[PDB]
Amino acid sequence: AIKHNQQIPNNHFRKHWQRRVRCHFDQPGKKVTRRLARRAKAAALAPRPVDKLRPIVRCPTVKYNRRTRLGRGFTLEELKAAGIPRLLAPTIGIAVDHRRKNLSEESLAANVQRLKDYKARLILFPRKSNKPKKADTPKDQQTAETTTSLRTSFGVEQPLAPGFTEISKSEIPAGIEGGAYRALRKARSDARLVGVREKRAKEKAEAEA
Amino acid sequence: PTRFSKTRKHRGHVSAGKGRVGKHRKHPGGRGMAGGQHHHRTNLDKYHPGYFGKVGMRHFHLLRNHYWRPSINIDKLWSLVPSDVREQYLSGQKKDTAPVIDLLSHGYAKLLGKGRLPEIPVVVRARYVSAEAERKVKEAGGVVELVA
RNA sequence: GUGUGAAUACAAACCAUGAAAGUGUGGCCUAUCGAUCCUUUAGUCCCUCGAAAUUUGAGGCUAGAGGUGCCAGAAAAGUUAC
RNA sequence: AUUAACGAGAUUCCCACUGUCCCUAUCUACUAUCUAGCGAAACCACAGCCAAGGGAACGGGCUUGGCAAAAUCAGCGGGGAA
RNA sequence: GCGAUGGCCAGAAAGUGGUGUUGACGCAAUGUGAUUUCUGCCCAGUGCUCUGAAUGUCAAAGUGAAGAAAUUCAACCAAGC
RNA sequence: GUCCCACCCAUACCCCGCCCUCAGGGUAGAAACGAUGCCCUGAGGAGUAGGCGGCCGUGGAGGUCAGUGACGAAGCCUAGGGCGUGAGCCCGGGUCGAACGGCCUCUAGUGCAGAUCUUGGUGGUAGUAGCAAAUACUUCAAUGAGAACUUGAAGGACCGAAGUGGGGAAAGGUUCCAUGUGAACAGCGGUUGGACAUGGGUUAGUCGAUCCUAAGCCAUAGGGAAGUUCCGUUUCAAAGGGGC
RNA sequence: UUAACUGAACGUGGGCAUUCGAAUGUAUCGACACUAGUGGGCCAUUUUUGGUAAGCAGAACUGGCGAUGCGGGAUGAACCG
RNA sequence: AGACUAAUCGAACCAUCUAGUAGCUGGUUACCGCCGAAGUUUCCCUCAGGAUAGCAGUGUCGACCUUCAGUUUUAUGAGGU
RNA sequence: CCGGGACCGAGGACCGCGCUCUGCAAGGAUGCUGGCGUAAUGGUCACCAGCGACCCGUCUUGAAACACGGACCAAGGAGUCAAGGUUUUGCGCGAGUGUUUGGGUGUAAAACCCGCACGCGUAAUGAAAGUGAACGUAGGUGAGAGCUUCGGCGCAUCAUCGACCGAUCCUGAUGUAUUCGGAUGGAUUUGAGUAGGAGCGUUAAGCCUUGGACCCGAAAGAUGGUGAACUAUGCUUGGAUAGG
RNA sequence: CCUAGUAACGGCGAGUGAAGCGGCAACAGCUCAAAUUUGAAAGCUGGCUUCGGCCCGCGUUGUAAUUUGGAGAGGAUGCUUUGGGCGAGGCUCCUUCUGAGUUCCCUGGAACGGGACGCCACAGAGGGUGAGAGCCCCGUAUAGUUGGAAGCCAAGCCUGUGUAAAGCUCCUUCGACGAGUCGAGUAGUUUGGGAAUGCUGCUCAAAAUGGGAGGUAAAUUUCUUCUAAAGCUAAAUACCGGCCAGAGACCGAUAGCGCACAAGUAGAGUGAUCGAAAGAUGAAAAGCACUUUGAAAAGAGGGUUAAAUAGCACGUGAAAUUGUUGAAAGGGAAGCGCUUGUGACCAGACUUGCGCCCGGCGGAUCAUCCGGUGUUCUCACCGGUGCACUCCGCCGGGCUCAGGCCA
Repeated sequence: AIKHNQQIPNNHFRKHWQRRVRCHFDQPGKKVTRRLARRAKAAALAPRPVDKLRPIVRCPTVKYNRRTRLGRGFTLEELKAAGIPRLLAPTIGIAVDHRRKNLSEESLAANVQRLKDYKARLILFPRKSNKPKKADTPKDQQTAETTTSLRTSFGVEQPLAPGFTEISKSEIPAGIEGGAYRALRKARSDARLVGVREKRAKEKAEAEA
Repeated sequence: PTRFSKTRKHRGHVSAGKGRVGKHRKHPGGRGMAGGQHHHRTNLDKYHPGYFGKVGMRHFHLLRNHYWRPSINIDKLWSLVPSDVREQYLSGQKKDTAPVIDLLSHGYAKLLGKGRLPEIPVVVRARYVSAEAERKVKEAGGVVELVA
């Protein structure tokens, strides 16, 4: 029953909503539990970091197309290029993505650089102390300052390419021959008429011959 | 705070300010938007003209990402370069360099043109551009490219 | 000072009549009629079917018709002396 | 449509009989009545004398008059629109 | 009304039941109300019942034609009316 | 019926005092002021439904009075006082026994005469209605504080064998017996009781149950149903019992 | 628009106040925002419709009761002050 | 006989949905101060009810703009009681 | 110009207007005297006396009503909370604003710090493909507080004529994938637009909607269970009823 | 969390209403069918055994190894990798132990109250003891300390070792991949899903670069992305039903759960079921000895206690309602408003203050100067001198002014 000028109401309170009301009165309490779990996890993994290396990835829509972010795992082709055994990779903390594939060559190049400088920064204790092997650490460059986050030490350096640059005058290029607004209009109309134009051309050639 | 509210000033007066003849019953008139076309038509026609009826075509499974292209005028274009570098250009001490502004990074897609512009050559990199915007940025001494 | 019915004075076109000035936007004036949704016809040669094309089909924009007489417009037979 | 027998079925008349009546009178038992013992309920704005007037057009209360003397027992069915 | 491969009736269904340890002098469904004397005319209306020569109407499936297809158009057509 | 003198009183008119509301002014080289204060001037005041402003009380929270109190806190009684127009606040006298207030902010399950309101308690009516079916009681003695309704003896009566007699099935569950007894119950009384307190009492080869089937109920073989479960009782089952 | 600088609207510049061109009042000027109650009315002088008439039914301008006490009509919501 | 089915029958009793809906009756708690109404227009299966306009309160803003007026005078129009 | 009587005495140094001018009846009362210094004046309560005074709450045009509820007392007792809107008041920042989904840390449900994204706002209009806001010192005219060198400049806002962007109807240049593109100029059309930004978060009040929704109130409807100890009908097994 | 009250559904009415992308919490990958070990069923339940094995049975209509699309099989080529046993030390659980006044005076039945003097504190949270106790008692704070059991994590050491098994780089060529299923028609239900999003019943019923999906029905020609009809697996998430623990601007005996108590008890119904009322003596029972009246219940004296104005009907004990005593009124109601009168009862105020003159008493000390300190820098304080017609306090007499009520 409207009485004055108001906005037409629509409040979806017509079922028995009172039977399903969730209140978050334990927001601080949960936080404490999560922190206790992290410390326990950190103590179990004594000298290793907590997280696992992720690759660099570009967002998948036309919007958000500009930014980059972390992925889920490295593709099988990326691992082979860096020279890493397929099965040893998960053990030493590098992840693996069963179902991603590389179409271009910049993401491929970016990720192999990531692996290469990681392997240079990786220590590797032997499986038994009394018998070291050839691929282990020689026990003398084995004491150094370590990291544990591996998200801050290996996060995206810059998601968005630098906003602006500077160039000397008389080096600025020239636009498209006729304008840059006529270029868009022409490129649009061409795709609108692709079907009709090709059909008309084809009929004339066959009919004449 | 309930200690100062008009219900505390009604104590002692029978009917609590709701009237003796019309007694504030439960739901006289119907619940919600009932009677829109029958007894509430006067309200729905003095206000909200356009409530009833159908218009336009429908569109199955709309994805809002296909239609993302925020705009920016041409008089706010100079506000995209930091303040210290900006004052050096407008004051006139460089004379030999031109800034290359990239709208896409700062979160814009189309460069409309509404205001004026100072006579300093720039270089704009946009996805879309308007006819009036192109003319003004060109007569200042610069050019606009298409980047996709 | 909402809608429907009806009416008045101009504007831009194309016409009728008269030698001409002029007159003519239905019946000399006061009554003779109809919303949303749906169906159907006329118009451009127009927009869309959202991976890309071509022809069928369907959906859109503007103007009429199918009707509500309880006529600002629900789809509707009785009895109770239990 | 008639119909013998049957009926705590409805209706009319006749003989015998009577307090149904003219027209009322008397007698007996058990209460009511008084005392010792026991001992409730319905109901209740405040309460409780009338006549006329006006008023929501039939007052216990208002206006104008009549009047008006403590505390109480057994009956009665006008009123308290009981 | 009914000769059991059946009539009347129960059940959500069933290798389920009642009439039925039954068979027309029987079972089931209705109306009038001892005996005596009788029980007239109306099949237009509403019902019930009977035979399919008649083609009038007519669903799904099936048949024929057009179209590149979705689809459209035609005959044929059981019971009931 | 007409005319003429004086006189009587409304919350109306005039003058004065006081309250509030509204409006207009003055007040810093500050010897100055809850400046939200003080001083000067003018007009006005009715009110249901309704709107707004200011103040007063209750239960809790933060701060502060270096607050009150077993030499008496809270509560309750009081034709004993003071303040405010008012909701209310403060004191005197009596009773009582362990906690409680003032000020500025925060907070709410925050103020009662009604709703044939809810729970609990108490009145008038009122020592009133009444304790009237089934024929009925009386004399002496004993116990006892106390006798119409306790016991003994003697009279007078009723039920009148389809009984107010003598025994049982269902149902009841210690009501049966003895000894003793304050209050409560026995719509009057009570030494009496089917009431109260303490103890005791029900013996089966022959009386019953246990055994057999009737109307009927339920397992098994099977088939339905999503399922709790419905049908099925000799049925489309390889179903037993006797001897040495 | 007219045969036409002939008109029509909007304008530049200048002139006319010595007295801004009837009375009275200005104890109340203009605009905006959000919202409560109400949407059964009744009475009276004058005008007046249906009805034999009514403490009947229905209208127009204004004034009252409802929402209001006080003095008078002995009493009485509407009458006089 | 609408009779009986545990003092209940023209559809038993018990718990839950369930605080079922009501344009309809009943109630709705301290004080003072200032302002102060309507029963009327249009629409609704509208007539015991709603929306809409009107009457009312509060908050302001623009000037103190000097404008206004339920009135009179003077000049000049319309009406069919 | 002379008498007679009644009610009142506000204010608190001078300042003023004046006159009959060693002073005054001129911007508000002083002087002399008597009795008593306590129940005397004054106050509270009970009663008699003169005048006045119908029972509260409610619906209603109209209530003291022969309209309804109310015997009495004590305690309980009714516009609340959440989400979403809107206008107004206070506050912070301001073309931006918003830490608390989360992380770091902690005297630990407190307090303090951190940033990528995201929401609202900064740009509209069409059904849509799409397009997308300056001729002028951001225009002209009439008013406008304020300022002013006195000539003038003129904020907010009101009225009016214009300019620009999107939609609709016409017009159709240079060009050319010869059928594509839509420049320029118009139109009693249309928009919740531009024309030197005003928003975001939070606090308090009024109002609106959905919710049990100010509190108490139906005759009905549905899901799942319990009853034939009364009564109805029937089956199995028993019993009972003078004398003429 | 945001997308989003959006696309969409809807007598297009009331109303209903998702998903992709983005930031964060938590992260973890894998096994079967389809192949001939065919130069050796290499596999497994049960029984007996001395621990080494044996026997029957299952099974060739297929039990182990090998392979699961990321691939893999088959070939070359050279490299690399793989077993056991100890184990300091650390982390969980229970249990031993922990600082300081009962000092002095007053009120009180009893100090835990008031006053004076002390002490501890990584401990001043809470409770008890005859009233508000840091130091009377239990506990409270911090890291060690007494003793014991079972597990985990783990620095680093001691030991074997091949043709058994595993990993990487290249390749001509091969490369098995789930059926009454997928799909279509039709019917019902449901969803925002619209010429039909999922599910189910009936009819028809496939293929090998095949098949599904690409949000508008159909034909023709391209493109993109995965590989169904077999299976397993922790963490971020829900919950106060079960066992325990810690807390609150919550309620305070008609409130808070129906139940603070012998409460799902007493009680009602044939039954399913319905379902209450009821907390507090005093610090300690010290719960009234004995005399006397009475048949007894009980009363009166006399006792305990700080109090019996706490006596098992017990803290405090209001109103409705009742009794006694005291005062007053009443000719068919009472109560109430304005104003006197009588009677009873009662709060205030006044009972002196200031000033001057004369006489007496007592005292240290008025003006002025010098030294020191502070401060608003010109106004004051302290120390000394100052010694009677100066100053101060009191008493006696006299005088002016003012001060209560009615006139």
